Amino acid sequence: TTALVCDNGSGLVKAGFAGDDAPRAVFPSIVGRPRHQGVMVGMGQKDSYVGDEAQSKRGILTLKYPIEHGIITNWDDMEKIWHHTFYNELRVAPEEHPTLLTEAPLNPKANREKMTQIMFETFNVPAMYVAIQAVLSLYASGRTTGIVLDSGDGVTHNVPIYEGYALPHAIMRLDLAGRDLTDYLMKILTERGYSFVTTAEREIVRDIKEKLCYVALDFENEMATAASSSSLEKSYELPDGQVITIGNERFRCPETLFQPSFIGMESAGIHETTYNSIMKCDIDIRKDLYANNVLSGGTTMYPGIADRMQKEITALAPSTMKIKIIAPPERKYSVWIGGSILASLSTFQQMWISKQEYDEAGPSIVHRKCF
Amino acid sequence: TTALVCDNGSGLVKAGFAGDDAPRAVFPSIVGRPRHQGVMVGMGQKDSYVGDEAQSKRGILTLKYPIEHGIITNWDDMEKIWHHTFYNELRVAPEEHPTLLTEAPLNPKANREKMTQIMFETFNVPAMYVAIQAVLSLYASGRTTGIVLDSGDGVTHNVPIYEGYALPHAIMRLDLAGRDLTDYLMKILTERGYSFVTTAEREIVRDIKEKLCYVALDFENEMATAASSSSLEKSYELPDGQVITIGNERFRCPETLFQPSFIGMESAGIHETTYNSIMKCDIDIRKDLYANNVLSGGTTMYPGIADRMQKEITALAPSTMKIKIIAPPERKYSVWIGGSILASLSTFQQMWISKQEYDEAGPSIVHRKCF
Amino acid sequence: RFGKFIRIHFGATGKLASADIETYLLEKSRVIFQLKAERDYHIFYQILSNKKPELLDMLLITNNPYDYAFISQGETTVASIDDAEELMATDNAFDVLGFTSEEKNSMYKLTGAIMHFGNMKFKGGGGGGGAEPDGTEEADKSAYLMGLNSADLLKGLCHPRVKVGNEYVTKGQNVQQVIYATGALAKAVYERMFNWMVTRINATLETKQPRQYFIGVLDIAGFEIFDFNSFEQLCINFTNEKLQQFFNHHMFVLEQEEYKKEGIEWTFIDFGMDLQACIDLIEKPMGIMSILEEECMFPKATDMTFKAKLFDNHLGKSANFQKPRNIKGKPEAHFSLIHYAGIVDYNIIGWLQKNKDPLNETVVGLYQKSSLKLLSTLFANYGKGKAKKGSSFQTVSALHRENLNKLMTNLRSTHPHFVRCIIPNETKSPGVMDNPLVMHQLRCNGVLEGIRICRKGFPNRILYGDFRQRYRILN
Ligand SMILES: Nc1ncnc2c1ncn2[C@@H]1O[C@H](COP(=O)(O)OP(=O)(O)O)[C@@H](O)[C@H]1O
Ligand SMILES: Nc1ncnc2c1ncn2[C@@H]1O[C@H](COP(=O)(O)OP(=O)(O)O)[C@@H](O)[C@H]1O
Ligand SMILES: [Mg+2]
Ligand SMILES: [Mg+2]
Repeated sequence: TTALVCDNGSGLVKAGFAGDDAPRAVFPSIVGRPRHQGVMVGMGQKDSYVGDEAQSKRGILTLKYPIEHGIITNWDDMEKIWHHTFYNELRVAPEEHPTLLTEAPLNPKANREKMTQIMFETFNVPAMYVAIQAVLSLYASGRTTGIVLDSGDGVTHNVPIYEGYALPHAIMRLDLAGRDLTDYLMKILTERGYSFVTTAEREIVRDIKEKLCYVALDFENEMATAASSSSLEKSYELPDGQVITIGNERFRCPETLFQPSFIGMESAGIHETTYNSIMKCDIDIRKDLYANNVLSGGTTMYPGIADRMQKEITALAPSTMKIKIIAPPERKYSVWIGGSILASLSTFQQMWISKQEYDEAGPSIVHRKCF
Repeated sequence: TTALVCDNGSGLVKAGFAGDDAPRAVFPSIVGRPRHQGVMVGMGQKDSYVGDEAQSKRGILTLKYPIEHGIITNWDDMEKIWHHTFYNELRVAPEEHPTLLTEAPLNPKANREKMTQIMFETFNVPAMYVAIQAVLSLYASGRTTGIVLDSGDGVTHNVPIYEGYALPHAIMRLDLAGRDLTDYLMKILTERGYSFVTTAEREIVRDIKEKLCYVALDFENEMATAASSSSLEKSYELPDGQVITIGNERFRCPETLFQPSFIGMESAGIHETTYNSIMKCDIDIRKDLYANNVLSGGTTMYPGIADRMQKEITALAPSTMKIKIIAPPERKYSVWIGGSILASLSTFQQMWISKQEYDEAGPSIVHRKCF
Repeated sequence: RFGKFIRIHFGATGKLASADIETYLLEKSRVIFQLKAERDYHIFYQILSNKKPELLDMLLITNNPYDYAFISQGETTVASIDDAEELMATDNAFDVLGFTSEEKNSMYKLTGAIMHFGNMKFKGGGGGGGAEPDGTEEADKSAYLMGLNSADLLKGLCHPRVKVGNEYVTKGQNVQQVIYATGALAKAVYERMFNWMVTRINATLETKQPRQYFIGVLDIAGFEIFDFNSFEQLCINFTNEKLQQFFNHHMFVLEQEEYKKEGIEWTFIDFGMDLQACIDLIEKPMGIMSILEEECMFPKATDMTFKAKLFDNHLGKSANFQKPRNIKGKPEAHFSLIHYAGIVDYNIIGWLQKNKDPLNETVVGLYQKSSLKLLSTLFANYGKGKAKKGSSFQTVSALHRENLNKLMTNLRSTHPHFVRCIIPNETKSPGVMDNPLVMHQLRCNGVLEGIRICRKGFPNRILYGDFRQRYRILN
């Protein structure tokens, strides 16, 4: 048989059969509802547009993400997402296919328990397993040590692993992610005279953020260059014309990662959190962790982010320690690749949670030692 | 049984059976009364001439229009019009034929309430329904999106529809219509030497407007050409002789639509109201509305109006959008065709307001979801 | 395909008088649309026979069937029957018939004209929505064939005229609408040709004897079943199901008559509604046929929307509509219905495009004005004020239903008798049998339904004399 590797994540569901090189179906994780009444009769509009279809009907729909920060807040919407993924994007019945799910560290136990219950009850999958989004990313990089920084759309976290032994006391989680960057970009774009309020145009602002924003190696020098010259301004074409030009805002949006105080958060920057995590571990493995930094998640796709992170960590770290940052081109899909690799392992076939086991011992099986 | 589609409109009542390709009966909505005494004894002239017959006796009657701008102002005259339509034109008993009626947007609720009360009580129609002009016009055009500009003899309104969903906050209405154009043509003909005052001559002026007026692509250039050249002058034959020649007055009457300031109206031209309505809607559907602009109504039948509208909108709209205007040859009867199509649908049979529902919920039942 | 019917009349003294022939339920979809592994009517293939070069050269017919569009879509040719001698025999039979050879030339040239409508092409206007023709050589030769004017025909196709109130106005047509109109015109002209041929044959066969009570003979297509059932198969199955329901009602009436004759009367429940439950899901409003008819009218209908509407309106709500089933890697299945012959699945794809039959009025008027015999076939086509049906509002499904009704209102007026023919084997070898073929024949013939209806009551009835002489030794 074959195993399904579903990665719910947040803002992007990617899924595909285990053993494939790349995920087969990737689409945004949104649920759209019509906010108008409809005058034409006989069309028979559906009451809920789910997945990529909602992206084509943004102008007559209100879009809601079922996942705020890793956790699921609207279970009906998530069930709709899962049903659409299983029956439309993949067109494969889950009755005879084990499933591998991924979630971030340090999440409420009720979330995992309810996910397992829904998957065993509604879809009746033969078996399922849950993994951390960081260990799979480490698998996908062909490594066995180092720290992994998984900066997704909902949550960011750092997980140090040495020789396959995780260190729970050094795992760090920060709620700043791509969604907050998009909100900040919407907020600061007002100073230039552009107003974005509707949820539909939040997607537009996300598109500008993806296409134009970049990370500055140095902040003050870039601010001075932008204030003096105008070579950094770039123009973007909106869906209805009226091209808009953005300058200094181009690199202010991604700086929030290193400067959380822009959005009011008291927590330290990404580099400082990584550095603190590095020293939170023992002293005999700090060199390898320094030399095996791993990045994953869409938010880490900004141009020039790797250089800035390396410079900051080198400034913080002792001079006599070599610092290297691994930034493969496929950061976004690294987690799914790692999950597919893990599912293809022969030794993993005994770690599945059988339906009979769940029925006998109840939903709390996942938390028990039969992880 | 079969459904009956009647369109009161304004200045022209058009009715027929559902499923037909064109209305069977089309005639002016005029009620005439004799203003003289009458000396011959025995002929027994009737006290009221209704419909097209009043045109034959136009010279001895005081023609009155029962409706000014969509709103009915003389209910007895409207009852006479409906009776003539049902009996002397279609020769059918409304006791066994559901009736579909057409009504313009943004009108007093008492209008619809009285219309339904008259239909249910006076004529005892088994069931009836009321629809909006814009939706029917879009139905007849074979489209599901776009902004439709319906300009009849009473009122000109723009309604944007996207994927069968209306945008009520973007619906625009303007009282400028064909009747105002005829009045302005009367006002502007007097400067040449021809005076038309009596209501009978209203029809002559309207016929001249229909037969000779046209829309100029450029106003200043055409005025300059007419100031020197005499190639724009055309002659018309009155019903008694003394042909009248008109020069620049032919293309100045329809300019009121784009230049309402001629007749003192504060609002802007139709070309500007359409653009404002488009910009009212959401940003994600503006391209489709631009590319699916629809025209309907008799007043939009002037030659060259489509090109002028396209030029104006292209000037207003961004240069990176393709502006396309759809002007089918049968603009005048588009609404009735749409009504016939709507009535011929099978799923529409459960949306009729049955007699029992009206009796139980009273005349107000019109304002429920059966809009 | 067509439902041939023959009424054999008799004289007053119970002697043979004369015969009458009628046709019903002729399928028009086969003319334009053909399945991949199936052919069209034998007429076109027979006409392309090379043994008569005079017709090919005087009709300017391309001898290559591949070039033409209507025929090349389906299977080009099979070794079914040698068309040469069959065509020769048909021509000889026509020659020995009552009418002359000019009429035969007329049918041949009209068939050739039907053949060339596929070469028409249209290009959307650069500055306008309306689409105008690009090539005209095919149009020119066709108009020459019918004796019409190419320019007038092109204007009519592009700009149909319609009467509104008391004045004529021109309507705009796009590429899709004009293509549908051309297809509808071809189908309608072919149907009228066939009807006129049937009437001529009936007139020739007619003799001057009085027409007293008649004996009907009805031949119809069976309950055909495929792994790729489509709209035509749906219509055939619906007609067969209606016929079976009639048979069930007749048998029930006979059973009640026998019961009242014998005084053994129980279980008065009629045996009709049980099968009529499926019928009510097809012809009645909100049925599959009505939903399809409405959907083809909607300007933006698509197959997915049609399937969604069917599922919303029938899954769980009806007792006969259910999900499809996938076996042995069947190519596709969208929905499955339960009939008297078992479970049958149909394919939605392609139904919407072929359901439309929008005729053009101005083209019919031009035909009536023609200088050829064609005007006779198109002689008539479309104080109380009854309302007719719009050209655009014309679908094949409705006509079928109407035809079936006008058949049932006639066949129900006579006492029916049933004859069943069963093929013993697929091969020509006598004696040998293929059990699955016999099972399929029995299932499609409704014999199982008869036995099931009989078993629920008391099918075994024996006289007291026989029962005594055979079973009295027991006690
Ligand atoms: N090249 C890029 N530039 C800027 N932002 C990006 C880029 N690629 C992805 N993103 C951001 O990453 C987010 C997607 O994160 P994702 O990896 O899907 O998280 P999860 O795995 O939790 O769904 C998007 O919201 C997007 O804004
Ligand atoms: N060919 C034409 N050119 C200019 N104006 C026309 C033409 N035909 C009709 N009209 C105008 O259109 C008006 C009729 O509008 P109509 O379609 O009846 O509106 P409604 O549908 O509200 O009744 C007439 O008053 C006439 O002045
Ligand atoms: Mg993620
Ligand atoms: Mg109107």
